Amino acid sequence: SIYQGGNKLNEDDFRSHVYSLCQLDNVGVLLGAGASVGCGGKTMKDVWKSFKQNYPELLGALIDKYLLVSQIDSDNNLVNVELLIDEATKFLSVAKTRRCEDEEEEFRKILSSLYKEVTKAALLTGEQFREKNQGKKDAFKYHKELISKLISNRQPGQSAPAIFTTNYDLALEWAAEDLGIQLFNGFSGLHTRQFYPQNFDLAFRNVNHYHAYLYKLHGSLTWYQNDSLTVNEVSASQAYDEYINDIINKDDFYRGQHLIYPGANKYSHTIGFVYGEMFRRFGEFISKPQTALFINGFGFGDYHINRIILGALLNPSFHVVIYYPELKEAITKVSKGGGSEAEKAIVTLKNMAFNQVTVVGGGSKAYFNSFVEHLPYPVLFPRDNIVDELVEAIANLS
Amino acid sequence: SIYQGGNKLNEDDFRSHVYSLCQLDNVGVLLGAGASVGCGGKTMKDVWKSFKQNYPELLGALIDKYLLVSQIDSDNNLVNVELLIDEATKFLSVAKTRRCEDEEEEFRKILSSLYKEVTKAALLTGEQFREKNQGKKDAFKYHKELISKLISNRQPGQSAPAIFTTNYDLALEWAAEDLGIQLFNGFSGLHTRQFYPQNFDLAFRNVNHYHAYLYKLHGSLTWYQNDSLTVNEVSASQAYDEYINDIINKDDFYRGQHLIYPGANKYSHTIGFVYGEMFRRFGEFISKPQTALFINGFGFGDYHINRIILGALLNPSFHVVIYYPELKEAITKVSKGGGSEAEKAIVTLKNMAFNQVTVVGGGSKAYFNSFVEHLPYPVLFPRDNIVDELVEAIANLS
Amino acid sequence: LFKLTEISAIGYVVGLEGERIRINLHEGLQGRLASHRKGVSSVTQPGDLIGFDAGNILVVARVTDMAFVIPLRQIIAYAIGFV
Amino acid sequence: FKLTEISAIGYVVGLEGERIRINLHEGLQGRLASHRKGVSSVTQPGDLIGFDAGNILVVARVTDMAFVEIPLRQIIAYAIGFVKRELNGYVFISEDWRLPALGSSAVPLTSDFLNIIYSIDKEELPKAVELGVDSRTKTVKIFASVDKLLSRHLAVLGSTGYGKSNFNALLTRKVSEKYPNSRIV
Ligand SMILES: Nc1ncnc2c1ncn2[C@@H]1O[C@H](COP(=O)(O)OP(=O)(O)OC[C@H]2O[C@H](O)[C@H](O)[C@@H]2O)[C@@H](O)[C@H]1O
Ligand SMILES: Nc1ncnc2c1ncn2[C@@H]1O[C@H](COP(=O)(O)OP(=O)(O)OC[C@H]2O[C@H](O)[C@H](O)[C@@H]2O)[C@@H](O)[C@H]1O
Ligand SMILES: Nc1ncnc2c1ncn2[C@@H]1O[C@H](COP(=O)(O)OP(=O)(O)OP(O)(O)=S)[C@@H](O)[C@H]1O
Repeated sequence: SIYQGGNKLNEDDFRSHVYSLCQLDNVGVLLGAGASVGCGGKTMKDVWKSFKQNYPELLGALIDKYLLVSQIDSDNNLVNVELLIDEATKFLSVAKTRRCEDEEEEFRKILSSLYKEVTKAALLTGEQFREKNQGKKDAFKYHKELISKLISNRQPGQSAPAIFTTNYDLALEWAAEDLGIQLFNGFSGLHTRQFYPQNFDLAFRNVNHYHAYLYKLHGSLTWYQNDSLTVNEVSASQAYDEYINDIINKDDFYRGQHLIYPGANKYSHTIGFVYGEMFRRFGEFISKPQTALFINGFGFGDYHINRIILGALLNPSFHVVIYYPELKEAITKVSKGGGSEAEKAIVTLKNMAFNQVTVVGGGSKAYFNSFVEHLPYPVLFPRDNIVDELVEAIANLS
Repeated sequence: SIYQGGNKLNEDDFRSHVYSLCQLDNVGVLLGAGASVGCGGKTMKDVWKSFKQNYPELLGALIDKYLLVSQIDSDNNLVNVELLIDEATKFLSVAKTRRCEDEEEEFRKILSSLYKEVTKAALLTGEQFREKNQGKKDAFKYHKELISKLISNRQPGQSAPAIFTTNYDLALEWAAEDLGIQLFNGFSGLHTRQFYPQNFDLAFRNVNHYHAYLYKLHGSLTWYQNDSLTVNEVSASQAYDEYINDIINKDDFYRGQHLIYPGANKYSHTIGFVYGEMFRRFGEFISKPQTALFINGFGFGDYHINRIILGALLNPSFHVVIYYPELKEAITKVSKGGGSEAEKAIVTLKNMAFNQVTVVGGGSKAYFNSFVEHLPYPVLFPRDNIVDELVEAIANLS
Repeated sequence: LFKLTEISAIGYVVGLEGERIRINLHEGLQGRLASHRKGVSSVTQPGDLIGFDAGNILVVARVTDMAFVIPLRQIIAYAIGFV
Repeated sequence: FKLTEISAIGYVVGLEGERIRINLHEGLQGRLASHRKGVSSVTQPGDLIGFDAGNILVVARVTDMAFVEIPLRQIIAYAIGFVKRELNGYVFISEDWRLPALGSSAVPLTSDFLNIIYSIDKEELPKAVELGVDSRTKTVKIFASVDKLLSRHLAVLGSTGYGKSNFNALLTRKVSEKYPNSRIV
């Protein structure tokens, strides 16, 4: 269940390939929504499989009246939830413009009910979302090891790792504030925090292994636009108090040009400028010599990311590694006239005369918590907890 | 006996650990009151006993009327005196200000009685305090070896040694004047001394010169304030006349806001400036890389030193050595859920798995004289007095 | 508060000529002595063992020479094995 | 206040295997020295010098001399042991794997350390016998123990006219003068 170059491999000859890959000039990682189900998250099926259940009286307008979703997809639970929100956001602006008072209050309900199932699921904890020191817990234990291993496996002079993701949750920031690591994300300031797209070109140094880079392709819960025209970041406690305790526990959606998740308001020239600058950097990191990319958690149901990856194998120095835990069923289904675009796409490159590609399956053998353990610790790295027995002796001195 | 890492240790490996610790970048010693018992001093229990044996009629007000002392601690002789004197200075300062003519007199004859008893113990020679060459005698013979061995075991280019202490006697200066070594203590001048806190950063060099640093944390018997803005230092013959004689002999004699021993008048803003710049420097010294500390005479009853020591132990390059004569008689009290905070603190250290800690507790084997014999002389050091046999003929010539 | 190791270094490699290894030391006693959670360790003279990081392995070597070029100091060593 | 009463003549500048390389100071500091016991020098490839190391003292023998190309002079040496304290004296141990550190200072040897390098134990001192004096310096007397020397067999070798019959009479008479209940044939 490990296919390189079209044919098979074994565990050791692949665990020895991983180690040689992590030692290249440029190293990166792409994550998805299936990586945060071991911490309190939910995939994209379970969201529609619950919207359907809780709001049936709205599921008829979308199909019989406005034609925004199809019946077989809704029954097989195969809908894209970002494009639906974008289209429903664009249907409301026209009505607000040309003064139609029915089609304006018919969409507020739809949008309020859609922005209420994805938020409740992106809170990995619950009412402890507003509190402090949340990366100290047990669910965020492998996220730490990922960063530790990605940083400690570099040499002096070699660049720093990169991280891309599609989630809009706070699981890698909580887990880095604890280690003592600093992540660049484009924003600067504390009392008025703003987006400057050149802070990705900076780095630290001492004057007497500190930092990394993070790219969020679909936004976050802490990003918003005010009565001004500028994007602002804030903390979780402040967001809970402004615009997150009303979404759930009320029925309010009148700020229709205000939120920046999950990829909704891309018709404004000020909010699309922040989405573009992330794909423009993905497609520029993925085009360098001596590059390696690990993928995990991602279902290949996006046309542009595939059209961007496929076009990078034309350079002989780019290598890929993929984890897909439902590979058997896909081969079966596309053996005899069937399957969806994702399965066809992955099977297309599973059969190739390309040693640059490597696919991994096996259900629980392709999950996040196994991806991590396949990565090496150095031999001179501190692991034994030899400082914790001593921080409570200072507390006993009450 | 000797425990390192929770495991027992033997003498010839201890004597080689000591010689490897005495060769690091930073080396220091912290002394206490027991270290001046062979020279003519005493501890705090012997002071409290004499107080309660000679002034039994003031031992009732302090307990039943103002609540400065407790009966259980008075009975078991566990009182802190340098902490009872500051409160009694505060009471008198408040009474003077609010014009209570009756309560101003009682706190004026409590302090005289306290100062007489705490001052008689720190002369070490009696009426020969106001004389010259008092370090030629025999009681100051082990204080010279300490300094000689701390200086001789350095190399060219290395820093110089540091000696912190809580005493306020004059036993480490008499011994260096009879040995030809310059101590830095933060004072300058002859006809008018005063505190400059930035000459702890100076040193000597030759052209065609051996020194050390001394930090007193509770004051000295020769420091005093007369004007509004400056503390002054003075010699022993000049102090005996002015103020140290009337204290002993006369019956009621007290000047307020005048003396700088022991930790008494910290409510001003010129005296606390002297007490703070010593703890700041202690902290700074105990936080550098490649640091070694020896402790002797200190009973571990100071919460503000306990945690400095505990928290300087998070750094891998800090080693400490402790001497405690009463370890056995205290390991039991806390197995039986008893004991005082000092006993608990020291057993917490004795029972941890750290190799940066070492405890020596064999009674008269954990005393000042044995400490000084555990340290090494070099082979080429000139160790005999060839010259005194030649200094007698020059006298005889007459 | 993130640290990549707990035992500190002694120098850096600047040359390989066949079997030989060439090392340049840091300035001060930081190039001779060390101190860690377990004790005190030194490297002083020919006939002593030294180690190098290589990621997943630690290379072991024996010293042969030492000399001057304050002035700068060098070392020569040969390889023994790895852990 | 003094750390030493014996001055230096050079410093170590190299360690190449079992060898030691030493650069000297300019002038008669490099050849002579005066101290409370007399005058000592280091002047040709047969002499002994020592190196200070704090706890021990390394002892070495000279082998070469030269100008590198006022000019600068070098020296080369080998090691034969070290000295240390026992209770209130010193003791000499012979083992050759130790070496001094870079920058350490070189110092000459005196008649107080030579008399420890060429001496016998304390256990054997009341059973000793005098034979002569050291040749190069002539400040140190040589003793040997009757037990070690005679409990086993002994050999005396030499050509004609060089002093071989004085030795046997010296020895046999000094054994009697000290142990008058002996037996000699
Ligand atoms: N514990 C686990 N560990 C690892 N992988 C898992 C786990 N559980 C499930 N999976 C895998 O995780 C996958 C879940 O796939 P989905 O969440 O639908 O897709 P997305 O996260 O890319 O959705 C975001 C996209 O939506 C828009 O279309 C945009 O294009 C975005 O790209 C499955 O293949 C599971 O096998
Ligand atoms: N001959 C001796 N040699 C060595 N140690 C001795 C000897 N005799 C007794 N001892 C030990 O000496 C110790 C005496 O302890 P104490 O005099 O009470 O404490 P301090 O001098 O630090 O008091 C000043 C502190 O008091 C406040 O708490 C402030 O924080 C001050 O820092 C005992 O453990 C004896 O075993
Ligand atoms: N320490 C000394 N210094 C100078 N001359 C010495 C010394 N010891 C002995 N001699 C002289 O050496 C000379 C000859 O020594 P001999 O006793 O003849 O040795 P030998 O000839 O080997 O002994 P044989 O085999 O019996 S002839 C004597 O005249 C001594 O004076």
